[PDB]
Amino acid sequence: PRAPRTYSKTYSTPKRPYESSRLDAELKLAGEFGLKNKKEIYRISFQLSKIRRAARDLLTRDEKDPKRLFEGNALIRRLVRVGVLSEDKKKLDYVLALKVEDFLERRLQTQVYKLGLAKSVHHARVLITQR
Amino acid sequence: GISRDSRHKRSATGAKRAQFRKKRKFELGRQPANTKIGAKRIHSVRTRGGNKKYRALRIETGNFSWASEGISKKTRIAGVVYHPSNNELVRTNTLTKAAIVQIDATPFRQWFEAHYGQTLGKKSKNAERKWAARAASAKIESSVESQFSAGRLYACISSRPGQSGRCDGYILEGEELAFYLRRLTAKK
Amino acid sequence: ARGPKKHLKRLAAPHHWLLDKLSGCYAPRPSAGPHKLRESLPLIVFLRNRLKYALNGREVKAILMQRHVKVDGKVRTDTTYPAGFMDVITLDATNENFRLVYDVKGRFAVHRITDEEASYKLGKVKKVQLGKKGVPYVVTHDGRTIRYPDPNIKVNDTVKIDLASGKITDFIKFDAGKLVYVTGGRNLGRIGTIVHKERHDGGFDLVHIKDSLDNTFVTRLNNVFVIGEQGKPYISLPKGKGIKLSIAEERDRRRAQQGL
Amino acid sequence: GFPMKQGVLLPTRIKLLLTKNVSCYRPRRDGERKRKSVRGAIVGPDLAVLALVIVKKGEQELEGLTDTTVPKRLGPKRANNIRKFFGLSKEDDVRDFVIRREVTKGEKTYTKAPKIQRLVTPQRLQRKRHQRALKVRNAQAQREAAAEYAQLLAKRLSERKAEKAEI
Amino acid sequence: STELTVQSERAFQKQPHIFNNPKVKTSKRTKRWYKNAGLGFKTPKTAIEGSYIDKKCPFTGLVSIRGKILTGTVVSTKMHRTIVIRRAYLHYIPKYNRYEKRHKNVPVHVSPAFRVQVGDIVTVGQCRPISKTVRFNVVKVSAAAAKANKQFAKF
RNA sequence: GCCCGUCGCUAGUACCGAUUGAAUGGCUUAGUGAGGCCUCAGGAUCUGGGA
RNA sequence: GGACUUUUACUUUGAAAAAAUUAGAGUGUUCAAAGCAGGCGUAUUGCUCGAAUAUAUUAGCAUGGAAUAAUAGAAUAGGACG
RNA sequence: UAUCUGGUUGAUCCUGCCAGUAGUCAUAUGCUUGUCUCAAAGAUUAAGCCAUGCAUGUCUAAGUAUAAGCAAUUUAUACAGUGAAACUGCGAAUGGCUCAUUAAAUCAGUUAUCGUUUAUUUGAUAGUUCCUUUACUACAUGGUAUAACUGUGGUAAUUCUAGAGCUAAUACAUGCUUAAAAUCUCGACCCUUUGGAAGAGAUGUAUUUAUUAGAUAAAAAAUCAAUGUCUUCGGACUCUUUGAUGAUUCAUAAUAACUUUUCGAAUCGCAUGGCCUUGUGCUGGCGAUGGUUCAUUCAAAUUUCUGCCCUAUCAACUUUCGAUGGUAGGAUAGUGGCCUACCAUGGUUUCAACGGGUAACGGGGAAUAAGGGUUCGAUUCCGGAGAGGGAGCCUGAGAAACGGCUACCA
Ligand SMILES: [Mg+2]
Ligand SMILES: [Mg+2]
Ligand SMILES: [Mg+2]
Ligand SMILES: [Mg+2]
Ligand SMILES: [Mg+2]
Ligand SMILES: [Mg+2]
Ligand SMILES: [Mg+2]
Ligand SMILES: [Mg+2]
Ligand SMILES: [Mg+2]
Ligand SMILES: [Mg+2]
Ligand SMILES: [Mg+2]
Ligand SMILES: [Mg+2]
Ligand SMILES: [Mg+2]
Ligand SMILES: [Mg+2]
Ligand SMILES: [Mg+2]
Ligand SMILES: [Mg+2]
Ligand SMILES: [Mg+2]
Ligand SMILES: [Mg+2]
Ligand SMILES: [Mg+2]
Ligand SMILES: [Mg+2]
Ligand SMILES: [Mg+2]
Ligand SMILES: [Mg+2]
Ligand SMILES: [Mg+2]
Ligand SMILES: [Mg+2]
Ligand SMILES: [Mg+2]
Ligand SMILES: [Mg+2]
Ligand SMILES: [Mg+2]
Ligand SMILES: [Mg+2]
Ligand SMILES: [Mg+2]
Ligand SMILES: [Mg+2]
Ligand SMILES: [Mg+2]
Ligand SMILES: [Mg+2]
Ligand SMILES: [Mg+2]
Ligand SMILES: [Mg+2]
Repeated sequence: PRAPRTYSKTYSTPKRPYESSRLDAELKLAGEFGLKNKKEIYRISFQLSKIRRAARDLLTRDEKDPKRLFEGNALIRRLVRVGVLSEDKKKLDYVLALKVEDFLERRLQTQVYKLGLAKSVHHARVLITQR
Repeated sequence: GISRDSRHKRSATGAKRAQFRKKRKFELGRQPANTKIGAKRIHSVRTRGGNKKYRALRIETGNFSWASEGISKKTRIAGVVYHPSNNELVRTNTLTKAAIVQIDATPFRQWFEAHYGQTLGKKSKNAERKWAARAASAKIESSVESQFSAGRLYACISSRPGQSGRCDGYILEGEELAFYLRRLTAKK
Repeated sequence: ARGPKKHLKRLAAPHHWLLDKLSGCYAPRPSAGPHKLRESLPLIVFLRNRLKYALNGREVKAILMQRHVKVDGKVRTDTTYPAGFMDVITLDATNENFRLVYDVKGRFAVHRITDEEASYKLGKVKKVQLGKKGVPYVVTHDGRTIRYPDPNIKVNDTVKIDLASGKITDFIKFDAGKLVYVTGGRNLGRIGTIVHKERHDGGFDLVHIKDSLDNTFVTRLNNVFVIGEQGKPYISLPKGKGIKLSIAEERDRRRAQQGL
Repeated sequence: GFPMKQGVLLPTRIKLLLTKNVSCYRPRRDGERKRKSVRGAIVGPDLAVLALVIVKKGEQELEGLTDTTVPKRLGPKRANNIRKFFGLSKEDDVRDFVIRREVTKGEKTYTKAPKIQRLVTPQRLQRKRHQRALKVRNAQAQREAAAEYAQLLAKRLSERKAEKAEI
Repeated sequence: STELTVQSERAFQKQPHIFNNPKVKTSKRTKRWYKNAGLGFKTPKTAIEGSYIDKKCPFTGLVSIRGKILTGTVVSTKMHRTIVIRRAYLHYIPKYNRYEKRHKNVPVHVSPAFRVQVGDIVTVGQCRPISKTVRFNVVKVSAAAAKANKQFAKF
């Protein structure tokens, strides 16, 4: 009789299971940012997918419409925050662009590597997980 | 119990309805008081939420009002002579609302001749003066005055005996009296 | 189903209480009282969830039993006693007084008021009948029976009340252009004047309302509670004076006060 | 072991339906009736025990019966019941005739008496005085507010004839 | 249906507590009561002018009209003092984004102040349960007879 | 080349079918009818007509 | 306040509207699923932002429109205003 | 988040299905399994059956204590601390659980009570109780009969209890009381008028009946029967009093009576003070528990409009033994064919009635992501139903109750 503990899943899985091109394209991503799962790519492309969905929907509404202006601007400022969206491209017609690697590039494992600290992206993984 | 629900009973289409839930008490009913004449005997039934109804079974007196004379007396109830719902009530002299009864007239006579100094049918100071004031007002009514010879008057029970413990009513008069008389004899 | 329900499941509880989803299963069920269940703010909620004064529910009974807290002037000892719009909450210790009055988001506000203002309250007369012995009476939205009111007093007028004694010291008629507090619907807590009422015989008169931003909005009559002249309110209004800003407007104001 | 029950007649058993205020049944719950066996009131060889009560004594003493005499347990507690278990006329004062039961605390002999109820006392008269007071006081109160209202009305009529004479 | 007789029952028909003192010689034989139902519905003159009793009359009897006000089209005038109307209405069916003709019959009382007949359009008013099925009472006839009078012999 | 039906073998499904066949569940005629409730009586006893 | 009003569909805007769920704002639960928190100092006797918004369609209510599509009107004049 | 691929041919283009493919708050099962957090879980089949334990009891200064109970001290020789048992009160109608029944039912959104009952909480609310009304009625306060208990017992056996003997009340059952005033009916007298009068009764609330007031749609006259206030004795009446609703015979009040007569404090805790004619007089502080009526709050019951899955290998259905409507009653808390009596012949239907099926509780919602849809919801919240199956009922404000009782069936 106690409130539902709500939850959500945070990935989607490839429609076509054996697409040789997608398969390679995914591996290199892993190999680059030191992932262990295809899911770590899956998870992100899911995050991406909704954002596009949000943005797509917004764009249909009237320019200078309240919701569009409200929630659109919110979405933009939040993407900016983490550094996925660049400052110039600050108007959501571009959040509509926006590939996965942008997201990828901003993980703590990736940043810990980018400047000093790590040297190789895997050493980056191990250091983090190790306090 | 008797259950005054609608969920027995066919739908207007005439369909048969399933049983859904059992009898609740709040849709209950109870049995008729079938109140009779003579000797006080009243039982209280405990109705919803505290609250009594008084179920009269047997009664001999009631309080009866002579509307046009704007007074009411206690009289014996001589008893039931006509009933529009069911004649068994009449033959068994049963008291229910709407029943036509016979009452007594002696209290309604004593009042009248004391208030009018006229006597129905066939020397104080104030009283004389009072009586003289009234009259031109004592001119009663053919078909009510004639009932007093018989010493019995026609009255219509207006209360609910199996509910209130009372068997009260008004004397019959004018138009309505004409009605029940016609029925009484054109049935005799 | 057999009788009065004596519990209140959390989630079934009214939102404007702002009870958290987890950490229990039930919310407090507002005792029988002067205000309706679905429009009340129990003592337990107020002494704990709003004022942060007690942590335990148990501790709220401990505060209360000492006859600390007193509502509209009387002591009041029930944990779940139904406090309501316009009532007055006093703390003998801490010398604090409160009025229960609405936000704009529709919630009950924590709103400190003077020692003076706490002497009296306002009541929407909800009906006016002729009582027994021919003594006329008014009855206000918090179930007060006040015998012998002004003839000119009729239903929907609001009324000033001595608390200290039960009496009426004034009344304001429901007339085009009188300060209004909205108590229901998604215009709850908004405040503003009155333009004109739609009649509609046999159901729900409409009250066309306009505030001090030249904004407009409607509610059912029933949901309208007079409280003064434009400008002059007979009580002190909560910060923001019930004007309702757009989500944009509100966002801007909050990210306007930004520099520490 | 089933019990006799006055006024069944019958010298056999039966199973009745019993209620509150009745022999051979103590209800566990309000409005509870239980259906229980009962032995009839006519004596028969099947009885384990007959219950007898001496009415008038015989010609010689019965061992542990006429020769020994166990006292009452408790004495009068309500004011007037004391006044009658002594015959007193409400002037004698009842505080004195209340019964006193000695008792030992090893080397302390203590003494206890009831608590007379329905005792007329000053404390009670202070309350009978107050109730009476409050009715009258209120009654007069309720009249003034009434009269004060008639005023509000009667000099509202003196404004409807100051209205109807201005315009 | 009422028609004629009026004093035609086992019981004497009268309006409750409407007393005509025989002593006071009157020129109207029967004092008769009536109200204004409200919601701007004219109490027709046949209610006041009449002498029928009918306790279910919304003008001469003991019923309040409150709740729905409904208008339908008369379909049955077979039962004494109550009629049955058809309430037509089109029902919207999303998947196909179109509608279908539906209807309901609604039984309703009808005071002998009105003289209604099949085809007439009638405005009816919600009231307390009056019988097993009836929950409405007829309060204005919108119709007439549907041009009947212009249906006579040859020119 | 393809190919049709009877006839023959294995195995499976469903059909018809004496048994006026069987089973479970829902209503229900007629007969019988517990129990509490209402009511006409009753009166162990126990009091001032009542219980 | 009196005196009376041909019927409807459609569409508009609005009220009445439970929460959780859904969509979605704010907040760095170490991340996150969540949660409705939290945040500032004089961190020695306190200061303070919150706890949005949206959807909620059929039916009933309330309001604006008068295209589209029905309905009723005056021909044995028992017509219309006075 | 708008994608398809494999298989008929010698090969070809189609039709078309089978197969693949992806998800599932979608169950099982297999193998495998380290860490943080989160956390569903005997629904499906059998609303089949159930050992044993537990799940409803409850005390404030403030209803009842002579425990032959504990503690002693601290003023307490009626009682006074503390407190088992027991009475009394209140609660056990909430909760929790399940999805068997249920297809116009439930349920939802929307209505209605001018159609009702409502413990409680909150706020209002009571000068009237007696008696033919001077040799007076307990009010300084009226009656017993019971638990616990003591003691005698019965049965193999249970939350079985019998005979005897005590004693309490806010249990049971009784029963007094208060200002002034006005209005009514009677009316001894005296005296003829225009007529007037001592003094006598009656008038709390509640009940039941009958009657009347409760105006208003803008203004005026005459007359009959009673009969008000003021006379400048031909006569005048001058100001004349009105609540709510869309709507009432509404709220409220007035008359004549009615009632195995409802309520109107025989209760309890703290403090103990004023006040003079020194009566232990007369007064008096705070607040408990009550109490009738009205309001309010928690409710309840019915109720308007519209919306339900498959089915015609269900087309007519409904009135036996109520089916649809009228009159009267009875019954109910109250509307109503709810039930009865009289009377009538109606009510529903191809715009699918009525019947059947449902591996059917309804809803908020869940899953699937172009859109339109399709499928699912026993199951954390809301409503409803049930407690092995039926019916019945006691108590009570509230149950047709099942961790209540009664009967039948298993
Ligand atoms: Mg509570
Ligand atoms: Mg209304
Ligand atoms: Mg006492
Ligand atoms: Mg007929
Ligand atoms: Mg009977
Ligand atoms: Mg809309
Ligand atoms: Mg929300
Ligand atoms: Mg092949
Ligand atoms: Mg091939
Ligand atoms: Mg070849
Ligand atoms: Mg497939
Ligand atoms: Mg389960
Ligand atoms: Mg099971
Ligand atoms: Mg002691
Ligand atoms: Mg329950
Ligand atoms: Mg006795
Ligand atoms: Mg009592
Ligand atoms: Mg008049
Ligand atoms: Mg008026
Ligand atoms: Mg009345
Ligand atoms: Mg003293
Ligand atoms: Mg078939
Ligand atoms: Mg009938
Ligand atoms: Mg027939
Ligand atoms: Mg079909
Ligand atoms: Mg099922
Ligand atoms: Mg389903
Ligand atoms: Mg469900
Ligand atoms: Mg199931
Ligand atoms: Mg049940
Ligand atoms: Mg079972
Ligand atoms: Mg059966
Ligand atoms: Mg049961
Ligand atoms: Mg239970």
